[PDB]
Amino acid sequence: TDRVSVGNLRIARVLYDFVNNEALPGTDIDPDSFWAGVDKVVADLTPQNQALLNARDELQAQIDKWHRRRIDMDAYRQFLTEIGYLLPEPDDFTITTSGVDAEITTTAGPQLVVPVLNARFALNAANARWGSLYDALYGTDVIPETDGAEKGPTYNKVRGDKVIAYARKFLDDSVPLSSGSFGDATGFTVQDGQLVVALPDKSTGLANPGQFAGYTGAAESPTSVLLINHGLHIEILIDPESQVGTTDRAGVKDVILESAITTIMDFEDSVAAVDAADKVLGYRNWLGLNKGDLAARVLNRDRNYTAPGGGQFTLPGRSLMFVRNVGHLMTNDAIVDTDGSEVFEGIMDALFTGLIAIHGLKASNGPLINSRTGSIYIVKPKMHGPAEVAFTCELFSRVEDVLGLPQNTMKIGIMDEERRTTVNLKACIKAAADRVVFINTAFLDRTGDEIHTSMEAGPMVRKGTMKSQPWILAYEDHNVDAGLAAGFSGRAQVGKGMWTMTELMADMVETKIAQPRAGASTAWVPSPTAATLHALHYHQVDVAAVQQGLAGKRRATIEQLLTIPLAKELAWAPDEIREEVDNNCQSILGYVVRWVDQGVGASKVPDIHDVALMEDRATLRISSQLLANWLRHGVITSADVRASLERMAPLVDRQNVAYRPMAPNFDDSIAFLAAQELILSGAQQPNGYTEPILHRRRREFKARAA
Ligand SMILES: [Mg+2]
Repeated sequence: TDRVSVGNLRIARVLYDFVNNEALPGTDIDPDSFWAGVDKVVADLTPQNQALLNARDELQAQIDKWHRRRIDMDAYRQFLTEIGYLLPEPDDFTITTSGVDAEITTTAGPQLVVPVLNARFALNAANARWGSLYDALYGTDVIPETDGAEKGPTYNKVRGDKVIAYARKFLDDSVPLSSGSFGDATGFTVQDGQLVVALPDKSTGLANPGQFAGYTGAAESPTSVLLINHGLHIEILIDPESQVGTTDRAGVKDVILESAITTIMDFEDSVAAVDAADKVLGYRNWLGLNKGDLAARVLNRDRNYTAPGGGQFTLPGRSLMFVRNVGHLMTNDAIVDTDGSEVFEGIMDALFTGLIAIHGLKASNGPLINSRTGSIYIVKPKMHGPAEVAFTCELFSRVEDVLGLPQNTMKIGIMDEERRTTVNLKACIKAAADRVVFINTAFLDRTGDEIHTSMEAGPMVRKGTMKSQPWILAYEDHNVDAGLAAGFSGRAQVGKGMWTMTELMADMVETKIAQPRAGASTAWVPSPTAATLHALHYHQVDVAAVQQGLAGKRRATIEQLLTIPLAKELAWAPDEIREEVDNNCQSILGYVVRWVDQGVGASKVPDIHDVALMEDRATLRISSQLLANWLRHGVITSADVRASLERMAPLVDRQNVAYRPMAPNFDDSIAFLAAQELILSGAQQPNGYTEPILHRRRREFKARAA
């Protein structure tokens, strides 16, 4: 086969050629020595990688036999202390993570997550640190299409004015005047290096004049006004010549907000990458972002302003980018050993995306720049416990050697999405104490893990109910305490999950405020538009101060984290039960087809209620596991799931385009088969992970196109 041989490794040609002719030029790193690091690191670190995975299965099997007899909560706690699932909590400590960008240490705002494989969205996500508030309010349902405000083909003046009014109220709410509002405003000036606003009768200044930050144009009549609030910036574009500002009282054309302050470029649950050719598309895009020459169009440059002091300064016009690698589980045949075994895709992701990130700290090569303090930011998903965190640090050290970068350059975003990590979260941070820039609650995976771990105990509650169970409410608060009790304020981000309802922007703006009220300096949005709307929340809420007043407090006991979410012993009705089955089969079929048939890892799949859900691979983990739990405890038969899948499939076909229908040949469509395997084999998948079945089935389709 077409694999370059280097030591004990057979490296697929497209990978070797890409690492050699694209990623290595500009790193000051010698090719034969790089590849030697790859061989050496893989040889030394593979065993421990393997041992950790075996360790998970040990615990998961021990926990199964326990639930097959034993309904106590204090012997269950003691039992997990025996098997080394629950480890002692260390003495309180402070993190020591140096060389971190201001976007992570102090600034608090929304955080975008994007499939790196999609060169188009990754482009937008990087340019989404700035976004029109007008566009955002106008397009979505934030301003109700209620009274002549309906979106049409031509511009709606009724809807446009309502948008303006809304932005007017936000300006009053964030950067208040000394007397009056921005609604009565008529013009802007910066006299004496101070912002003064014209009113119809008088002229007021800024009640808090420090919130004035700059401007562009003439000082006595600018082309723009720059404001700050809660770290985030605000731009009032002044142009009475544009078709908005002509009918506008102050000439305001638009309001621009600092939206996606950071973006996570994603190699894991939002992308489909099952072979060596796939990983290179991802790497080639990640490369583009780091040189700053990726195009479809280009990436944005810095934004120049004029200080109130008189000088001229600059602001980053791109979102500080993370990259998220895959977890420890999977292996990818982008590299095989001499015996043919697939090499761990985690280790490859650390090496390659690590290597590629070198361009991010430098201008030609490539013209544009990412980090300013010299840091690489890797999100690690799906870790189970302190030792799996330690291993990843050691890997970063080993990878750092190979690339010849100072130790602790590769910072680590820790993700709380596995039950064993949650209950040992202080230990985990401690293992990453010199690297960690990020913790985060990922309910979707966390719920996936929660179901599978206690799946021998009994029938589990519906997935709609899971978001308000005491384990998850504990979990959320528990995550913030540990980060804050570790010194996270002014040092690292404390973050929370993602808004999936991509078109319910009204609900989001109404609901998502709870997360920075819970003291989190970052929360996950699906779109550049959702980032802009979600910026509003950080202006309204002083997250720095919320963080402060939570300090020291212990809101979540270990008794409340092990509260398993069973149901109250046969308390449903056949109509409900089949509603849950049909609904879970809906979110599974809808997602798998795009994933298997087209290799798409994240898409708005209309649910059973026609609600556009931005579903990624984690949502597949909840639905499949839940159904598997209801299978295992006799809530439904195997014929139900089958009758349901057959029932829900042609409706999925009706929600979809060079597209390949599942119905009516359910046994000839690889998508359908993959679907019901995730359910029927679901209880047997490790920690409920969907990847194995998802990958073989995607490769078995690539292959079916000879
Ligand atoms: Mg997850």
